[PDB]
Amino acid sequence: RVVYKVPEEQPPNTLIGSLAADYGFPDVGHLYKLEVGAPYLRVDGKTGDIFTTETSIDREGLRECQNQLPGDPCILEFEVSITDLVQNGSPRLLEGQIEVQDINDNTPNFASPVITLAIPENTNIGSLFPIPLASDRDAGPNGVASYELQAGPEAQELFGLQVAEDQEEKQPQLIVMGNLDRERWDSYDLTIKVQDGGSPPRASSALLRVTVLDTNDNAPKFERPSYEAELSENSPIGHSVIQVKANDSDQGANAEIEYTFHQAPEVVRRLLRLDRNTGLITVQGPVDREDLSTLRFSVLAKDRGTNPKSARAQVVVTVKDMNDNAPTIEIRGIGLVTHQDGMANISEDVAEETAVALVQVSDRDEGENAAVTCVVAGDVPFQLRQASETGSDSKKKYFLQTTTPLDYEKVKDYTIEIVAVDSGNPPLSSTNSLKVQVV
Amino acid sequence: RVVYKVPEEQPPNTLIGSLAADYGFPDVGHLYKLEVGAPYLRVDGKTGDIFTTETSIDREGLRECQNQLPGDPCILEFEVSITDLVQNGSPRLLEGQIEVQDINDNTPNFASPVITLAIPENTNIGSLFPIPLASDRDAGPNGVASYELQAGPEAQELFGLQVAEDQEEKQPQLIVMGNLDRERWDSYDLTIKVQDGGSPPRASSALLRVTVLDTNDNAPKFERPSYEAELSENSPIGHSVIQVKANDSDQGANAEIEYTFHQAPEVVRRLLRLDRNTGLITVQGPVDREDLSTLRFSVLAKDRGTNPKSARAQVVVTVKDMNDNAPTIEIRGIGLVTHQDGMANISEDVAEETAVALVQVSDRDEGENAAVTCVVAGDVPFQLRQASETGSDSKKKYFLQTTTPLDYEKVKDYTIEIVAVDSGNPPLSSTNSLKVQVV
Ligand SMILES: *[C@@H]1O[C@H](CO)[C@@H](O[C@@H]2O[C@H](CO)[C@@H](O[C@@H]3O[C@H](CO)[C@@H](O)[C@H](O)[C@@H]3O)[C@H](O)[C@H]2NC(C)=O)[C@H](O)[C@H]1NC(C)=O
Ligand SMILES: *[C@@H]1O[C@H](CO)[C@@H](O[C@@H]2O[C@H](CO)[C@@H](O[C@@H]3O[C@H](CO)[C@@H](O)[C@H](O)[C@@H]3O)[C@H](O)[C@H]2NC(C)=O)[C@H](O)[C@H]1NC(C)=O
Ligand SMILES: *[C@@H]1O[C@H](CO)[C@@H](O)[C@H](O)[C@H]1NC(C)=O
Ligand SMILES: *[C@@H]1O[C@H](CO)[C@@H](O)[C@H](O)[C@H]1NC(C)=O
Ligand SMILES: [Ca+2]
Ligand SMILES: [Ca+2]
Ligand SMILES: [Ca+2]
Ligand SMILES: [Ca+2]
Ligand SMILES: [Ca+2]
Ligand SMILES: [Ca+2]
Ligand SMILES: [Ca+2]
Ligand SMILES: [Ca+2]
Ligand SMILES: [Ca+2]
Ligand SMILES: [Ca+2]
Ligand SMILES: [Ca+2]
Ligand SMILES: [Ca+2]
Ligand SMILES: [Ca+2]
Ligand SMILES: [Ca+2]
Ligand SMILES: [Ca+2]
Ligand SMILES: [Ca+2]
Ligand SMILES: [Ca+2]
Ligand SMILES: [Ca+2]
Ligand SMILES: [Ca+2]
Ligand SMILES: [Ca+2]
Repeated sequence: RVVYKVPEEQPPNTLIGSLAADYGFPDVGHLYKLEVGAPYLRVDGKTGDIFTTETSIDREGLRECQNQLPGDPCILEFEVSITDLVQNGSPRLLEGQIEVQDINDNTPNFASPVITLAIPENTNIGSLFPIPLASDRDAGPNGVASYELQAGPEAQELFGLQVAEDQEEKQPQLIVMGNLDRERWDSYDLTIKVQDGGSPPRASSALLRVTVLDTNDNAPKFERPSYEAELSENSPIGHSVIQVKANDSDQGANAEIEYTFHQAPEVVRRLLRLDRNTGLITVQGPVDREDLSTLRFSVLAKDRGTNPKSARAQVVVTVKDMNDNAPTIEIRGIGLVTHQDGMANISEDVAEETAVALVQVSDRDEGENAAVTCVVAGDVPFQLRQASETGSDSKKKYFLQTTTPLDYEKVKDYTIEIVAVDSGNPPLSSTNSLKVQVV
Repeated sequence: RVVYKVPEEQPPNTLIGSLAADYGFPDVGHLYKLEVGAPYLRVDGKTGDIFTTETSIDREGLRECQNQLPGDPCILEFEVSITDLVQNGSPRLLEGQIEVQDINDNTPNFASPVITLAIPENTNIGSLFPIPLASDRDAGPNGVASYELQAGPEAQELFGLQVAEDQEEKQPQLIVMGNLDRERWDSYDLTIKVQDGGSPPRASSALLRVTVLDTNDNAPKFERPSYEAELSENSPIGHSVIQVKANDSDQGANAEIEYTFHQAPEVVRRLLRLDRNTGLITVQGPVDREDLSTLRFSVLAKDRGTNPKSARAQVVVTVKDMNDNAPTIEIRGIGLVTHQDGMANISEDVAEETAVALVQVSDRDEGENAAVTCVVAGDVPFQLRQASETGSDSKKKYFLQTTTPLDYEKVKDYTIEIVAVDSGNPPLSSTNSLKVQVV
C-alpha cells in the first residue's frame, strides 16, 4: 500500500525494499507470495524483502509508461499476498507500487546525421531559421539540455545559435548575422552539437549544411556595350548578320536570357530577325542600300526571372553597296530651248558650240558603282561638253552642244542616242534618245 | 559604148563627158535625147555633152551597187538616142556606162559607242581577245585603215593592240600583256580609235571597257585559326555553343562558304550540330562531362566553286561541370574481415580502434561538386577514422573502427548506415548500410 522509488536498469537481485515497514513481522509464520509484476520483481518468501531480477526494469522501454507526459512518473504496480502459516485460511492482499527513477542511459541525437537548411541569399540580418530538434528518450535533467554551433572562421560572424526557451521543448534556431551572396559562396559547413543535462553528460553531433538559394539580384550584361557589323546589299535570306550575347551571374531561370528587339523601327524589323534564344541576328528581307544606307537599333536581353531584369545594347549595321542600279540619263531644255516628249526645234543659224539640250546622268549606287561615263552614239554632229562643276561627284551633267554648221536643206532631222555606263563589275548601261528637229 | 569615170556627190550640172569623142559631130542636125538613167544624168540635146543634176549620184546609197564585192566598181548605165534632124527616120542608139569613183564621204564607226570585253583574271600573257570591228560605207583607201588603243597609265603595260591583217578585213585584237587580278582591279577604261585611209582622214572613238571575271583563286580563311569555348554540362537543346566564321576574297559562288564537320568523332557529332550556312555550332544532345570532359574537333569551310578550295580550323570546347551525380559509398572487407551481402562476423574480444570494414566514398563531379563529407548515422559505437592519404583528393576512404568494448550478451547485432554528401548547390547525398553481426 506504500510506494517504493527505485532506479531503473539496476543489477539483478538488488534489494528494493522490505515490507518490515509494513504490518507483517520478519519470517513469522507468513508466506509472502508474489502475484503481480512477475517478470521484473522477486520476493524472498520468508521475509518481506523485495528484489529485482535479471529482466532489468527499463523506464524507457516498458509498456506501463510509453505514452506519458513529462510530469508523470513511470509506475508499475504489484500484488504481494501473505498467508498465515498457522492454517488460518484468510490471505491478506498487499497492493504495492514502484516509481521508476530515471537515469541517463540514452543519448540525444538527430533524426539525420546531416541537416540541410535553405536560406535565400539576401535575407536580412536577424532572420531566424529552425533546426530539427534532437530527441532524448530520457526525462528531466537527463534529457536535452543545450545545443551548440561549431563553425569555421568564415561561417562564424555569419550564423549564430539562438534558442527559443519555450517550456514545450528546446527550440534551436539559426540566426543570420551577415549578408549572404550566392554569387560569392553557395555552401557552408556548420556543425551542431547537442547535450543532455545529467552528469556525466551525453552528446551528439550532426553536420548542418547551409546552402543559399538564388535571387534575381543580378541583371544581364552584354559582352560589349555596342555592336558593329557590315552586311552586303541584297544578301540571301538566312545570311548571318551578327550574334549578340549577354550573360548573367545568377543561376537557373534568373540567368536564362532571351533577346528581343527594343525600339527597332518597322523598317528594320521587316529586314532582320533576332533568334530570341541564340541571340543570332540574321536577314529576312531585301537589304537595299539605296533605301537605307545603315540600320541602327537596340537589342534587349531579359532574364527569365519572375521580376525580370533588363539590359540594352546599341547595334549599327552598315550596308555595303552593290551595283544593283543602272545609270539614269535625263534630258531637259537649257535656257530658251523648249523640250517636249523628247523633241527640239532649232534653226540652222546658231551652229557652233551651241547648247541644244542639257543632260544630267546619275547612278544611285556608291563609288565605282556610280562612277558614270557618258558618250554620244553613232556619227552625229553633237559633242558632250562639261556642263558645270560638282567636284568629283558621282552625278554629272553635260552641255549637248553642236560641233558642225547646220543647214535646213541637207540635214533635216536627227535622232541622238546618249549612252551611259558605270565602272561596276558587272557594269550597267543605260541609253536615252533625243530627236532634235530643225526648222 | 564607152565608159566615163566620174566622182560621186558632184555638184549639179557638172560636165561628165562629151560624145564628141564618139562618132557624132557638134550640134550638126542631130537631136541627143536621153532615155535611161533619167534621175541622175542630163544631156545638152544640141551637143553631145553629158551633165549631172541636183539628184546627186551617190555610190554608197544607190541601188545599182548595194550588194557588191570590194573589187567590183559601181556602174550605172544609160542610153542616149540620137536622131538625124534631116528627117532620115532611123535613130541611132548609143549605149553608155558610168563608173562611179568613190570619195571619202563616210565616217568609220562602231556598232556601239561603248564596248565591253570580259577577260578571266588570270589569263596568260599573250592571250588575244577580238574587238568589234568598225565599218566604213566607203571602199578602197577611203575605208577602214588603222585602229589605235588609247589607254591610261595603269592600263598601259597591261593591254596592247595587235591587228590580224587578213585580206578579208582588218581584225583588231586586244593582247594581254600583264597579269590581271580581280581582287586588285575589276574594271579598266580603254579607248579605241579607228581611222580611214583617205586624206583628209575620218575617225571615230569608242570606249572599250575591260571587266575581269572571277576565278576561284583564293581559298577561304577563318577569322582566327583556332576556337575555344566553354559549355555547361546538360545544356538545353538548341543552346548556342560557338560560331565559326571564315571569309573568301573571291566573288559570287567562289566566296559562298559552307561549314561541315571535318574529322569529328561520332561522339561529338551526336552532341553538336553545325549549321552549314551560318556556321553556328549548337547543342543537339546530352552534354555529360563525366562521359567527356572536353570535346575537340576540326571544322571545314568550303567555298562553292566548281573546284572548291578548303580551309580547316581546330576547335576545343571544355565542358563545365554540374552536380548531376551523387556520392557513392562502397563498403568492403579490410584484412581478415570477410564481407558478404553487407554482413560481418566479429567477436566481442578485439574492441577498441579495431577496423571492421573499409569504406571508400567517391563523387564523379569536379571540385566542390565532388567535395564529399561522410558520417555515421544514429547512436552506434563505430567511428570513421582517416583511412589513408590521397592528398586533397575528391575521393576519400575511412577505417570503420570500433569505439567501445563490445560483449556478445548485451549487444547482439547492428545496422550501421553511413551517410555522404557533396558540397554542391543543390547538394546530393547517398547512404549505404552494413549489418555487423557479432558472434
Ligand atoms: C560574361 O562575359 C564577360 C565578358 O566576356 C566575362 O568576363 C570575362 O571573362 C574572361 C574569362 O575569364 C576574362 O578573361 C580574362 O582576361 C584577363 C586579361 O584581360 C586574364 O588575365 C585572365 O586570365 C582571363 O583570361 C575577361 O577578362 C573577362 N572580362 C571582363 C570585362 O570581365 C564574364 O566572366 C562572363 N560571365 C560569366 C559568369 O562567366
Ligand atoms: C576576313 O576577315 C578578316 C579578319 O577579320 C578581315 O581582316 C580584318 O579586317 C578588319 C577590317 O578592316 C581590319 O581592321 C583593321 O584593324 C587595323 C588595326 O589592326 C586598323 O588600323 C584598321 O583601320 C582596320 O580597322 C583587320 O585588321 C583585318 N585583320 C586581318 C588579320 O587582316 C578581312 O578583311 C575579311 N575579308 C574581307 C574580304 O573583308
Ligand atoms: C516644234 O514645233 C512643232 C510645230 O507646232 C510643235 O508641234 C512641237 O511641239 C515643237 N516642239 C518643240 C520641242 O518646240
Ligand atoms: C557469418 O557466419 C554465417 C554462419 O554460417 C554465414 O552464413 C555468413 O555468411 C557469415 N558472414 C560473414 C560476413 O562472414
Ligand atoms: Ca533504461
Ligand atoms: Ca539523455
Ligand atoms: Ca533513462
Ligand atoms: Ca547575390
Ligand atoms: Ca543571385
Ligand atoms: Ca538575373
Ligand atoms: Ca538596292
Ligand atoms: Ca546598290
Ligand atoms: Ca550603278
Ligand atoms: Ca542654206
Ligand atoms: Ca556618197
Ligand atoms: Ca571612210
Ligand atoms: Ca564614199
Ligand atoms: Ca585574283
Ligand atoms: Ca578570284
Ligand atoms: Ca574561293
Ligand atoms: Ca553528367
Ligand atoms: Ca557533373
Ligand atoms: Ca556530386
Ligand atoms: Ca561477457
